[PDB]
Amino acid sequence: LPLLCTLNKSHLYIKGGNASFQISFDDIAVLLPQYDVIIQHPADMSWCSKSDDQIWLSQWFMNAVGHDWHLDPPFLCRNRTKTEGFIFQVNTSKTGVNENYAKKFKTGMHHLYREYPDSCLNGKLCLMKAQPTSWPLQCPLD
Amino acid sequence: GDIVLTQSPASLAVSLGQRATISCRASESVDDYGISFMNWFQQKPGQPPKLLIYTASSQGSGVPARFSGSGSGTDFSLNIHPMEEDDTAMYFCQQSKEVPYTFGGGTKLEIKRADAAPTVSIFPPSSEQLTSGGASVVCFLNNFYPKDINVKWKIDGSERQNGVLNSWTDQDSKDSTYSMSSTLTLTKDEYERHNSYTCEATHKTSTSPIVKSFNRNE
Amino acid sequence: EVQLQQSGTVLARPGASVKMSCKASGYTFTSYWMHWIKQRPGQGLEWIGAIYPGDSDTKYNQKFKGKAKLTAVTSTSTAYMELSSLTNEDSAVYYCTRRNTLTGDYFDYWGQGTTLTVSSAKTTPPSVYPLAPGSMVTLGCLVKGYFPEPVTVTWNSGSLSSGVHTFPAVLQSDLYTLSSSVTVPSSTWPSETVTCNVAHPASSTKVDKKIVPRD
Ligand SMILES: *[C@@H]1O[C@H](CO)[C@@H](O[C@@H]2O[C@H](CO)[C@@H](O[C@@H]3O[C@H](CO[C@H]4O[C@H](CO)[C@@H](O)[C@H](O[C@H]5O[C@H](CO)[C@@H](O)[C@H](O)[C@@H]5O)[C@@H]4O)[C@@H](O)[C@H](O[C@H]4O[C@H](CO)[C@@H](O)[C@H](O)[C@@H]4O)[C@@H]3O)[C@H](O)[C@H]2NC(C)=O)[C@H](O)[C@H]1NC(C)=O
Ligand SMILES: *[C@@H]1O[C@H](CO)[C@@H](O)[C@H](O)[C@H]1NC(C)=O
Repeated sequence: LPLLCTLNKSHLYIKGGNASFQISFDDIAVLLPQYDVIIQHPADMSWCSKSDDQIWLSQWFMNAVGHDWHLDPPFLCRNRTKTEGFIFQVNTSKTGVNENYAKKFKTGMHHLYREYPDSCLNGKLCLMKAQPTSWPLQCPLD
Repeated sequence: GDIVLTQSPASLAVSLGQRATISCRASESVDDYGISFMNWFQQKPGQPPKLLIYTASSQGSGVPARFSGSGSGTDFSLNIHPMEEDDTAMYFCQQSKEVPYTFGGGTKLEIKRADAAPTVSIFPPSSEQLTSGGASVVCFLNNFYPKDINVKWKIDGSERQNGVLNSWTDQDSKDSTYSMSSTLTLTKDEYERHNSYTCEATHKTSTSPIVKSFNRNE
Repeated sequence: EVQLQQSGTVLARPGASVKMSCKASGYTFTSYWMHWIKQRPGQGLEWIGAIYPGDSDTKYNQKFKGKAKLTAVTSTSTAYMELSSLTNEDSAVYYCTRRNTLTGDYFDYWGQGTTLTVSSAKTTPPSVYPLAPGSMVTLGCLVKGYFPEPVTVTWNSGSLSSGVHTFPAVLQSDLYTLSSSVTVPSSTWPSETVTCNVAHPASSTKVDKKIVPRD
């Protein structure tokens, strides 16, 4: 069962086994479809990491927010052969063809992190990034 | 709370064909998402900053391969090799990790050339200016290198600091030298109480100052 | 092709307000934050704030809250910055710049800059004074007591261009002063004429001053 933690109502963390991520939302396109790995099914994620725990935690998170792997848009991760390190990126922009998915993602996030305010506003480019982090000392362990 | 960027050196002179290296240190890490949020700009006089390098090492649009960015965390460098004439400019680093966005103080890159002594010329107030009630004494110190120079005014042997205004040109496009103008402005009344006016230039090309003078009598 | 075209030089009195503009073309104006940057004469760069024209969202540097107000007109792809309660500290070049977020956060395109000059001075033409000496000979021209910038200086209507140094203006008694030197062979002056030509467009003035020997 993964642990979820919100610090200062703005910084989001998740931990499961030997993996922990910080989750953030802003307009920086770290990954692009022409350079990085496209993820449509959980098994595509073997190219995202050499760590099975990182892969499992990523899949758990996406399932928990209500990502439908079959129907919903694909997301991106950095190829494990690159030196920059593990990261996945989801387009949660509340705009155009993405609006339905973005609204669902927002609902999922509100269920997982009650006290996080929605930074993905109407029309704005908003890309969720999940990256490795040390588990903060101010977060709990159970 | 604001991220402070410290560039070094403040200025440097590099020979054509050789390497220029400029450093930028940030007060805290600018890394996130496996990349580094540090950019470099080039600015020439009268022009806006031009993006050279973004995200520490990515090449700006149209930017020649001789410009190279490196680094991560808090320590970044811009290398220019080989130095060309058109690379003389101010260079700024800038962090884009946190708002407020902040910039380094700038590094001025110049062309290195052989030392050259200033040509010094002194001019009394024009009769036209005197007739209007004012008096400016002008000293030009032209075509010298390097840029570091001390100009001293003496009136009848006594050093004068008040009323002096100085202006400097940037490095000359043809010969890579600097020039300077120094103007001593005083009342016509004060000007007419003295005889000897001297402009003295101390520059590394000579152990003794270059002295130009006139006497209001002669 | 991305272009940011800023409005022209503006002169304002202390205590007044001024609004300057930045017209964008060659990209989707509503898809990017437009940022504003201040550069004081001979100084570095300071971030003011930004606007997102797509929804009117704004961000400010704490240092400029109450000083700067950012707006946009999406129908004309124009961003505006209003500066109020003007002081001498506001005299500067101001830039608008587009922020891009593709694999970074960077200011990729910049406007040409707008100069703001805060002063109580009135438009004043220069006095132009000849500088003649008391193998090569150096002559000069002292251009004193004008406002606003700029003046242009040439020698013999531009036909004397090498060996010329025209210096940046300095403030003196709330007006500008600059000098220009020209160095010619002694065999050419006083036998051939040397004249400095000074233009001050703001006061509709041109002055030619022939340099003659002193007596
Ligand atoms: C994250 O997610 C966001 C949100 O989806 C992405 O932002 C959008 O990216 C897409 C690119 O894939 C952009 O789509 C293009 O839009 C332009 C402009 O179209 C607009 O204006 C038209 C009027 O002239 C109008 O027809 C359009 O309206 C249609 O779409 C809306 C729903 O969005 C719908 O309600 C309408 O009924 C219309 O169907 C719209 O208002 C358009 O020219 C492009 O279409 C051409 O090119 C495509 C090629 O892909 C081609 O297939 C088409 O046939 C056509 O020739 C294209 O659709 C969109 O503009 C972006 N939106 C914003 C606000 O930026 C973002 O890219 C994602 N980022 C990442 C990193 O994942
Ligand atoms: C990851 O990188 C290697 C090349 O270094 C490539 O062979 C592999 O197919 C990449 N993975 C994906 C899913 O594109």
